[PDB]
Amino acid sequence: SLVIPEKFQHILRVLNTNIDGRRKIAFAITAIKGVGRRYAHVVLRKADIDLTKRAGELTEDEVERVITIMQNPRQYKIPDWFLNRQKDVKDGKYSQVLANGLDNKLREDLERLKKIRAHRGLRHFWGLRVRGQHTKTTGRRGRT
Amino acid sequence: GHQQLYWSHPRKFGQGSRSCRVCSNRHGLIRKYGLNMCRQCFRQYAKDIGFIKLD
Amino acid sequence: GRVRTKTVKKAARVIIEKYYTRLGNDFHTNKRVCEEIAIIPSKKLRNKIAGYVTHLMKRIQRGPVRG
Amino acid sequence: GPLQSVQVFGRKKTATAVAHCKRGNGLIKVNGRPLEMIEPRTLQYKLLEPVLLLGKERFAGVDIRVRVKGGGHVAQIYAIRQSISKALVAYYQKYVDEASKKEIKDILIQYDRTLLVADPRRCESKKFGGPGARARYQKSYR
Amino acid sequence: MAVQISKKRKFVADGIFKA
Amino acid sequence: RDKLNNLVLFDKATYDKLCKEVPNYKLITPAVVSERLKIRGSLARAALQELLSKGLIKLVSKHRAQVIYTRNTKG
Amino acid sequence: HRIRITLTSRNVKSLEKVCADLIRGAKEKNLKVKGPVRMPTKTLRITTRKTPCGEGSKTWDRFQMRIHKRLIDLHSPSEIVKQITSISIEPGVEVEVTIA
Amino acid sequence: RFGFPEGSVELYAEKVATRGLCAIAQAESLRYKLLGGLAVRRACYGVLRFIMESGAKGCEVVVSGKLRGQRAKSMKFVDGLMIHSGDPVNYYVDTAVRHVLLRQGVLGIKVK
Amino acid sequence: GVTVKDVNQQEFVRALAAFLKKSGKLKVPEWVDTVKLAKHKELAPYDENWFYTRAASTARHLYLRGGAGVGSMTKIYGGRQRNGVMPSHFSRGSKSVARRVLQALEGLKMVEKDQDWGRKLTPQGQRDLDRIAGQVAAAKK
Amino acid sequence: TPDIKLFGKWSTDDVQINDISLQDYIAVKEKYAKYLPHSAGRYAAKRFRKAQCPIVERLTNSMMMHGRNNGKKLMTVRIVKHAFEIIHLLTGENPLQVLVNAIINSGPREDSTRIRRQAVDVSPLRRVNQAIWLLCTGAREAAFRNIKTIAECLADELINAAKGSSNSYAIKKKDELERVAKSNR
RNA sequence: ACGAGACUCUGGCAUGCUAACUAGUUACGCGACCCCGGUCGGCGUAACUUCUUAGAGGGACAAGUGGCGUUCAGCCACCCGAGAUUGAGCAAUAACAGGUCUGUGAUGCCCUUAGAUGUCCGGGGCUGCACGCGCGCUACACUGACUGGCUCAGCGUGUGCCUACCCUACGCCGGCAGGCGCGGGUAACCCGUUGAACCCCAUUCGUGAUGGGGAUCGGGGAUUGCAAUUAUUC
Repeated sequence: SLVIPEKFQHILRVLNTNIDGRRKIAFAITAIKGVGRRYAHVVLRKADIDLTKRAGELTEDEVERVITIMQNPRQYKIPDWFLNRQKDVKDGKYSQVLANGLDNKLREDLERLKKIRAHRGLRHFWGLRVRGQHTKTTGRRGRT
Repeated sequence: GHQQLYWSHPRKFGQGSRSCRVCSNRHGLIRKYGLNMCRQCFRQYAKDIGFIKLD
Repeated sequence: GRVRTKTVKKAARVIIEKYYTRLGNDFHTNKRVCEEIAIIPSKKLRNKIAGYVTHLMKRIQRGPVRG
Repeated sequence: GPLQSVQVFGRKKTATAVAHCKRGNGLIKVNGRPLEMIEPRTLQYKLLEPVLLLGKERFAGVDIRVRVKGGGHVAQIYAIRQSISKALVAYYQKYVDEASKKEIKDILIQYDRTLLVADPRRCESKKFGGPGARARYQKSYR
Repeated sequence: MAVQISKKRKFVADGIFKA
Repeated sequence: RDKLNNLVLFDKATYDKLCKEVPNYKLITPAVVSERLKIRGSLARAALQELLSKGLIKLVSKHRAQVIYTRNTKG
Repeated sequence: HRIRITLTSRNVKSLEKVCADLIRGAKEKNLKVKGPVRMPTKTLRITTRKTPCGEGSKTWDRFQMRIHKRLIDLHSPSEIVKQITSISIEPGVEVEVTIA
Repeated sequence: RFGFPEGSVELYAEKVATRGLCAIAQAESLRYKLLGGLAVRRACYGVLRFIMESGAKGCEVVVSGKLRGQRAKSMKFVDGLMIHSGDPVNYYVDTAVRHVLLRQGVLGIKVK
Repeated sequence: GVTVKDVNQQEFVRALAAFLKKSGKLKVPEWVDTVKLAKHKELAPYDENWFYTRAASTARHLYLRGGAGVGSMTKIYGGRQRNGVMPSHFSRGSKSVARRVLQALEGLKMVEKDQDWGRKLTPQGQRDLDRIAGQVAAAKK
Repeated sequence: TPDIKLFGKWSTDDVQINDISLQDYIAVKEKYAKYLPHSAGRYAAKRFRKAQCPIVERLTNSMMMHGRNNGKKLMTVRIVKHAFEIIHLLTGENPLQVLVNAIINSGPREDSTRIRRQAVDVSPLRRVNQAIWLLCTGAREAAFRNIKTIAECLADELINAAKGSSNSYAIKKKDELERVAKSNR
């Protein structure tokens, strides 16, 4: 309540990363690669979670409802514009991609171009900027 | 073949689409108050238009 | 930085030698005389002259004037 | 009976703040909400300057509907800091003996001349060759 | 006028016509 | 340089070193507490109105930036 | 019968004249003539670089073309004013007479 | 050219009252005396004298181009009195700027 | 006797929010939980029921200035569009989220339209707004 | 009230300009006494119009600095509130007396200048301009990247300068500005 | 004598003038609502021109005074005063081998003139990138960032000979940028009473590169366009 209670978890692994449980519970999900603040305001909105009291007082049965809305956002009252993969080239599946997948789904979007040897693809292979930056002035300590 | 391929630019936007009324040059047209004047000619002949540096 | 010019000083000296009568010590008395004894297309040039006149009208009462 | 109407303005900057007077009670109001709750409340005492130094017997029978437009936030405060002061002072010219107006003017000359006389200051015209009026761009030597 | 040229445009049109 | 590690909520003894000894201080401010008792500064803003709802300390002038309280009265 | 004589001038000496001379003379004919209504200035600001090329320093022009508008209120049929107007016409002012 | 009706437009002409004062009415005088082909040292001092004949306050006649040789020359012919600055540059002095096309180059005629 | 304007304007929305927690009759639209309130804003509003706070604000933007259309209610709730590295400019609110308050306060008889378009807080509404001001303007004595 | 014009709640009297060197050049009392720092200004038109300005306004002017906080007197009139709120609740003294104490025991008595640079005495108005600028940078050097707010850092400059403690930035400058000058006089 | 100043235009003002349903303001009449009396940019006019607009003169000249200084020019500190150094244009003689022949149907003389260096039409380039300079924006936070809330601006522009492309209220569909109707406005009339931002108000975050920081990049979603990949812009 006011004092540091029992069952205090200093370190969790909510989807395979050492997470600090002292942060605001919406802002505690920033550590996981693929969810920052915006997706983490809304995952802990869909469930009846007051987020003023910190993650020194939260349950290990609380995270049963959490990850189902994180892994399957679509079924649990989360819109389409609010997802990161929309009208997907690969599967045609709508989802918000998590830490294990985010390192994969971009990497598969490279061999989408790398295999076909695309102008957009070759600039990733070399270490240039691809979305129409100017390289005459930029990349001083970035490139060798 | 030549005649259709003689005026084949969509001539309704761009500084090249419009032209000067004095000089027919495609840079520095005063498109405020529809002067539509190459700024070099505006400077010379604004005295007899009414534009005068009172301040 | 208010030093009188030659169209103010000389213009004042031409008045005082001709018109010692019409002028006096006070500015507002001989501000309005400059409407009659000078044809000036400038409100600013008038006050510059008529102001310096009074400064010389205080110098015919303490000694002579140069010009 | 005979009327005692007075319309007086006050200026700090581009704020044009006019007060309207009559006979009435101890109430001073500025676009509806009176002097007490005109935010910002950091500058609370600035509109109490033509009241606390004088009192509610100077405003015994003066009802001041102030209309304000133009200017800023502090520029509007210092407009009505001044306007309601001159609205009071101009009211004592024509509806009492002259020495009533003279005594209460000297309370607001000795305090701060801003309360009656407006500042001539305006935003200076920006010049070409810099980002402000009296400022130039960083020119490249070497 | 049917096109109804403006009074900003008038003295500009008056201006260029002369010039 | 010297990184400091603070705590989220109270220890049992630290509230007995707060609730007894912070009313023996004069500046009861959330910047005083998180330098002295060394907690996450957000906490000390919330703890002081519970003590007003308890009825120890005096709200002089609350602000967004700084909230200023003082210890018990004389009478 | 509100005649609304629009007086827009580039010059002040003619805007003063055309407005005044259609009242100063229209006092002798004894018709209920009003004073000239004012409209604010429109300073047509075209700020051009003095240089034809892009070299030298950046000395800018500030070409100021102020334009003003007046109109005079009346209780008059059309022909009464027309007798006064076209006599002594000067180049400055654009006299657009409104009937309604 | 400008899309006007018929009956409205009617074009008259006079002599300019003391026609020696208007600058572009005496830039024409130095245009068709140098295009006629008299030396600049005579066709100017006649027209400079012509305004001291016409009782002018002063002159500033600047004739600038390829006067003998390939390097540019500019002869300035000034006497009387000429003001340059202030607001009275508007309603006293008169601007004329004209280009004569000789076989060698173009000489700028500044009748002021 | 008073209007709303003789009271502190800040805590006055907490008076009309104290009418909308009383109410629960508002027929709110179907997008509240995850939505963004304007194109400049970066988060969701920090309130659980922010729709009850702006409905408590929009009505006291109608009595202060009458004839508030939807494109004026885009304007009233605008801040800095902090564009990271580029200079920040002015943003409007959002065309629909403020509309869905002006379409919401038509059922609960508070707003009304006239000629020249736009909402206006109805003569019934001024009577509904003055006496929650007295509820708040009592406790400061 | 025309009896005595209290600075919001703060004492106009029981304020002693104790330094007879700076006797004329700190305005606090009876004519220049105001409810707030914030005035119309016009202390930057002529040379010696600056000394007539109240020190509570001069302190407010000397905080709104470092570009981001220039043109924010609305913000730092409020700092001088919260700064004054602290001082009678820590020291237990008149904060406007503590401000006069903060300027008297901060303003450096001499300064070295180049004609190895040569030491000469300062103007008293120099010490007003210096001390008001000195402790504000001490309330900035303290408050930057720090847990403590402005007004406590502001108070820890005014109170430490009121006492002669050597606990502040401004006191170690007055110590060393007079020490630099002590060597090359 | 020219340049400087004077000059013209502006900044500040005059409860004196001049005027006005495109600017208002007060009054009453009436309604919204208040507990005898107010608040409302909602209706109409009855007066006036304070605010607002721009006409006209007027006003400040180192004039009053205390010193300064050969007591000459003038400077200074006051004094009462909306203003006691508000600004900007305009700009002398004499020139420079300063810059544009790619602004000109300003142009000499040359180089091209069907193998075009003319011209027209596609596609690309103009952005390319180990790098070294310059001008700037946004930042390194606790005076901040964030989320609600509160509240005031001033320059201004806007339906086009060629010419098509305007400003946008208000109402419907949609979280978004945006898509669709009825009107105004060639404009002190319509957008607009420009509910501008900052700070102010209250929440929240806590000395950690964090909620500082917003670069780089992926997938969508529309607009502009005849078309945008070498992401237009959102």
